[PDB]
Amino acid sequence: MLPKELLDVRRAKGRIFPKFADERDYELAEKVIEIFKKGLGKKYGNLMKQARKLENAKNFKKVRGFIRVLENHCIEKSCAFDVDSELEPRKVRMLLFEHGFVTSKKERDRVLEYVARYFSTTPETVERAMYADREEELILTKFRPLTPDNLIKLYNLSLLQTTLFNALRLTFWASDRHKEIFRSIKRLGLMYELYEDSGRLMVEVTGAATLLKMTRKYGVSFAKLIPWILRAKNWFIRAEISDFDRLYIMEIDDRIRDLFPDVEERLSYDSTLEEEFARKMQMLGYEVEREPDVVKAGKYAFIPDFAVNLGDKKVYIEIAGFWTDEYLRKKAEKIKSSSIPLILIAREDFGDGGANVKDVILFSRKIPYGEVIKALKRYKPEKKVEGDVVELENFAEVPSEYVIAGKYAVRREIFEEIKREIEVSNPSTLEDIKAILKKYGLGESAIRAFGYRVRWIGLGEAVIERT
Amino acid sequence: MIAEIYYERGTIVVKGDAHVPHAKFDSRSGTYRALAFRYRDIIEYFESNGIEFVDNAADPIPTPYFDAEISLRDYQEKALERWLVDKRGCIVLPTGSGKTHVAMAAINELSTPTLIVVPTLALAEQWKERLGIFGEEYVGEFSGRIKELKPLTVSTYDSAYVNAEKLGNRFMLLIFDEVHHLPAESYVQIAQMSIAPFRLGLTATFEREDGRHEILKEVVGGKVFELFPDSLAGKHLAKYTIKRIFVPLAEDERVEYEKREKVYKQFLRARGITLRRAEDFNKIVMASGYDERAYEALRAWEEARRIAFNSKNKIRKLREILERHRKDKIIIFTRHNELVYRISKVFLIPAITHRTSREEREEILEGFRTGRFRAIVSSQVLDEGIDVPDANVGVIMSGSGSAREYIQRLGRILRPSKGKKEAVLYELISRGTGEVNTARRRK
Ligand SMILES: [Cl-]
Ligand SMILES: [Cl-]
Repeated sequence: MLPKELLDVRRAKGRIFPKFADERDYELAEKVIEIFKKGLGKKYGNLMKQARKLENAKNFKKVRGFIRVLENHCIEKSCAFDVDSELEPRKVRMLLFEHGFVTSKKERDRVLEYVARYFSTTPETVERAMYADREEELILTKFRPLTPDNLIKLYNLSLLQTTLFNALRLTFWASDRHKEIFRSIKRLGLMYELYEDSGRLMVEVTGAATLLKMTRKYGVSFAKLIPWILRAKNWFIRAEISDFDRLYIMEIDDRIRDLFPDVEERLSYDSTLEEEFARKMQMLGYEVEREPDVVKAGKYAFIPDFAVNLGDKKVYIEIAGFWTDEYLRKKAEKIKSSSIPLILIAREDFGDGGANVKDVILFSRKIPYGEVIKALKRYKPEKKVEGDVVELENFAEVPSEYVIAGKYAVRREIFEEIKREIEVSNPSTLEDIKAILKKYGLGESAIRAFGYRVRWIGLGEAVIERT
Repeated sequence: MIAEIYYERGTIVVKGDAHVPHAKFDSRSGTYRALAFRYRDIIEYFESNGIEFVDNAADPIPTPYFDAEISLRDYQEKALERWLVDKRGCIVLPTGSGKTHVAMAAINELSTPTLIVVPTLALAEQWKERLGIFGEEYVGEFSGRIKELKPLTVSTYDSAYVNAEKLGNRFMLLIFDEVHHLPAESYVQIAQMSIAPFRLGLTATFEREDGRHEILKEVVGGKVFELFPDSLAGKHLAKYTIKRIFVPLAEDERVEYEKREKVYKQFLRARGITLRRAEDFNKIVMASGYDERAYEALRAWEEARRIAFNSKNKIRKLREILERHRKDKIIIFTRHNELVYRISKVFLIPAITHRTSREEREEILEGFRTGRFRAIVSSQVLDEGIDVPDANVGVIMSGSGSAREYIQRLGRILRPSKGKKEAVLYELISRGTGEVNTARRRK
């Protein structure tokens, strides 16, 4: 949220620690809030200007970071503005832009006088109205008060999460709130790998943030995970950030919980990227029983998203969004090693196209609910070791269905030889095809495949006898 | 009582400082001297460690400001960028007009006295014909046939070698065509004896030829970009060229810039730091902290960069480009929102910033998709998320490689116009104010 240029960090030998703000900084934060409070009716750019005159050599990194964060909050959440014009700026500018583009003062005046005539006004009023709904030209009407502790805590949260936006990968641990933090990971859909290592009963989680493709898209959802993390009672976070020749490492702790705002579960204005788990659990509900609300893991830890109920065992499925070739190969070798079902379906139209997986891969498109359904229908429940069904197969147990047939199966080559022998020998009788076929593997109910149907052409029907 | 360097017979002799690098004391002379090609390292020493000095070594041939708009292919532009990092090093290219063009663009950009050096007098005539684009007034040849000292002089290794002394201190840019000829013990004296800070070698060979590629890095610099014909014959040639325009600062703008320029530059060399990229000054001033005048430095630098990007001249140059393309579709791109809105106000072009709503964003792009708006100015459209409608012409106000990849992305969406062969991606680069040199009336 806070720009990487205006980043106030201490540069250590091999570490990096964000110089957070605290109650030592109350007095300032109050001063920058007061001129927004006292400057209602003032052009929002002029308040921005005043707030930045409070800038000097010692405070500039944070008095600027304050103005930025308050600005965002005021704009996005806690303020209401008036446009200082009688004209709607979108209307003015679209009529202007619809009259071509101008490359001279003369034709520029022509279109202005043309638009001014339309809006029953002067050209200067049209030139003012054009971008009058720009933040800095807006008139501040309602600023709701912020307590300077609030602003400081926000500054620390954005300053924390903008450092993390620039990092390559980060690993943390949380005491409480595993499930909803997990659910936040999945809807955000960043590539993960959870490990029960360097600890006991402690799930350690890792995730990358500095990618080659779509680096900002998931760079901006990566920092959207951190308030859920900071929402537990205890957490130990370390990250690996680098843009130099070498890397720096930071580590923040739950003892800094007093520096960041309290944020209960927001959970608003979305389907939570669970399009399939919410609508196509119903498409799969017609075929088998399913449970989108799943929590599972094996010897190592993998986050499922859906579950397929088979009687012998269940099939886990994961529907994460983000992916990369090098980043998928690690998560993929684990699913086969532990022999866990772990059905995986990615977005082949959103990420970059590299080399699809040899054994287990799923592609996606505009409507890919089938492209992965082709590989997924092959749940393959314990299909690696299969015995011979030629004989045995509970023969002692029950021969109730053991009346089908008697002996071995024919070979395609031999089958092709008998077919070739049958196409040319010219049979027309049952007693004529029976002898040609009895020479090699006799059997009556064995003209199943030769295209012949035996037919009693006489008067009446075919009799039977007891054996 | 002041340090001074002067030029003599292919060497620089320095008087007034003894820590000057690569200098060696000639007991016969009583003064320190080094090979003339140590010019940079010596000039760098005096300005990094703040020793004021006189320069009686350099006597450049007066050279204008070249604003030829040399059209480059994408990978040729890529080649130019990688060279300009050091402005000293070597390139290999598949074709030979590609080599020249890159050399042609670099000469255009640097606008200093330039000496091309080729093996044969046939090539010498081909270079100097190609260099006609900058005006034959400024092209010349210095070989056996004729000896004339123009801003763009072409010569052969053979005649340059015989004349390494008289040619040492008179050009700022040094171009070697088929550069692998240079490592002969005679031809290296050409390089070793000219003060020319900027050095470009053009070739197509490999890095395993008798181990003499070792002496190149010392005297011209090592490879910065490689592309052999086989990597060209496997990919389709993109349908657009990337021309570079050089826009001077106006006089008053150059007045104020040099002010703020002096304060930040004086503070940085007072520190004596070597900044890799100017963006690291946004961050070096924060992490180091513990400094009162570093704010005043940042404030001047920030003030300086702002004077440079809002150049009144760059919008006038954009005005000229727009008249030139009244019939085509155009996407202008900078990274500065104030400039995006300024371009929009001046030329009545739809703007798309990150503060633009998804409604008006999609309106603009659909109206650019149809014929409703012939142009867009924007700082977002080159993002990986949204797909831009096709266009015939791109402009990059920024010109710089802060975000180099944008030049690639802006090319991706360009397509030739009905009636023309290929598209164009201008890029506007802020260079000088005037007053480069004299009229070459000496001798
Ligand atoms: Cl000597
Ligand atoms: Cl002189």
